Amino acid sequence: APLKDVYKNDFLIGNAISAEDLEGTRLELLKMHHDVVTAGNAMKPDALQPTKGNFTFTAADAMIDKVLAEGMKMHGHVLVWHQQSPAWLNTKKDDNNNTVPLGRDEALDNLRTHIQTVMKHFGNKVISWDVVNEAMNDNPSNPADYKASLRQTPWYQAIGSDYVEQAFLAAREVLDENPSWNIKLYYNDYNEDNQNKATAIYNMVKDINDRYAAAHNGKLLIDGVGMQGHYNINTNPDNVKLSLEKFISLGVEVSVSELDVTAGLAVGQAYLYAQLFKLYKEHADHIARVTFW
Ligand SMILES: [Cl-]
Ligand SMILES: [Mg+2]
Ligand SMILES: [Mg+2]
Repeated sequence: APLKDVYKNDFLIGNAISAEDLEGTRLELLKMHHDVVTAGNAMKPDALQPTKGNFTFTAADAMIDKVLAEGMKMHGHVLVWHQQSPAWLNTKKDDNNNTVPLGRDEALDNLRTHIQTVMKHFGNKVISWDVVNEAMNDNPSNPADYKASLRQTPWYQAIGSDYVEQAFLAAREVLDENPSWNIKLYYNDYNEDNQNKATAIYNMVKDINDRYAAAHNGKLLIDGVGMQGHYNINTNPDNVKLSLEKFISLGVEVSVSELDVTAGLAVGQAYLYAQLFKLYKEHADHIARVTFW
């Protein structure tokens, strides 16, 4: 029995792939088991805009056209990240070879231009975008203050703590101009079963959604939270439940975006995969997708 068939009414079953998937023997297993795919590398910022104004969509287009041709859906990953993201977006070299943040006006223009050009280029070919990935520190000591809990990445240093909201606003504008496109906008993070981090993420989303909702008659700016699901055989499943119930109470949908269970035994994986799938089935009304990496 394919996972895809077992969870048909519950959630999409997904996989992360590359170009060499999609060929011959790998292609038939892909389709048999999965409804949705995410490109592992091909839609990241370094692959789509490697120098200023120079968008390179050929390889990504080829991949997405083939996935669509094959009857599967595509999840877009990722518009904004501090890894695999070219320096010119948010920094420059000063006179003495030191890399320094660009000003807020210039970096905000770059941020908005990258989000919007990418989202418009793919249009309705994706079912969802991870607009922002991994913006929160690990184990933040003060999750009551989400802005103080943000990782101080290059976007943060150029724009400040409101770059997350601005990124989602840039993406939301694209969807408002193109209401025929059915696309959910996600915020994505890992170690979501750390209760301080889940709390900081929940407070960030709630503050950003609330202010938006109050100005736009209850519409969400952030549609989804993605739990990456980089778990290990010692991952406590009650922690994953607390976090999931916490994200559900924001009225967002939830997805599991990069599920894998590594060592701290095959048996220990099975223990945890069953506890997780049990928990998902229980909350399937709120979970859109579960994707393995
Ligand atoms: Cl290319
Ligand atoms: Mg569901
Ligand atoms: Mg490309």
